Amino acid sequence: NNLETYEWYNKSISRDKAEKLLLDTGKEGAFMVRDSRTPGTYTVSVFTKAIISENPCIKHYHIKETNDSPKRYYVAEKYVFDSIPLLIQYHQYNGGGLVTRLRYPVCG
Amino acid sequence: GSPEETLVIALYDYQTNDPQELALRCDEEYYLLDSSEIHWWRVQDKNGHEGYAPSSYLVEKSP
Repeated sequence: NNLETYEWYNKSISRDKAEKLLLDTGKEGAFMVRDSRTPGTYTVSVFTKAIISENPCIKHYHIKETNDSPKRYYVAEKYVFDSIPLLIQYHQYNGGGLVTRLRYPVCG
Repeated sequence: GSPEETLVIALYDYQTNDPQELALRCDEEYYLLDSSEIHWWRVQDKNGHEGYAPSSYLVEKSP
């Protein structure tokens, strides 16, 4: 899938760089994605200035891969999406199962 | 003292955006029923308000 079109998608970035890069934003909601070696199971790097023990903190919500049809990617046990662009958008607004409903994307 | 279930609290003043989510009153507190989840930790308000509460804004009180 050509995710290079989106912003949250970033393969040229690693976890360490993902955790730091997001830190630069220093904004609550700052969310992004990081390609994974898997054949189809990227990762949603969610950064939200929260937590007391460790702040800031990065939430690595690894899209639950459900090799089914449909049933594929999802992160909330609520609803399942057959694509990442949906899970990323469905959370942009409305409401879902996310510590900090996505509302602020990041880019390189 | 944190035997089987720990307790968490909201750092800021997170507000519920949906019935599913659990409203928090910066200073409130509850218990932990599902810490296995990476997103929400099904907590139970003393009043009886059970809902998905934000793990981030939350943190195990611990001893």
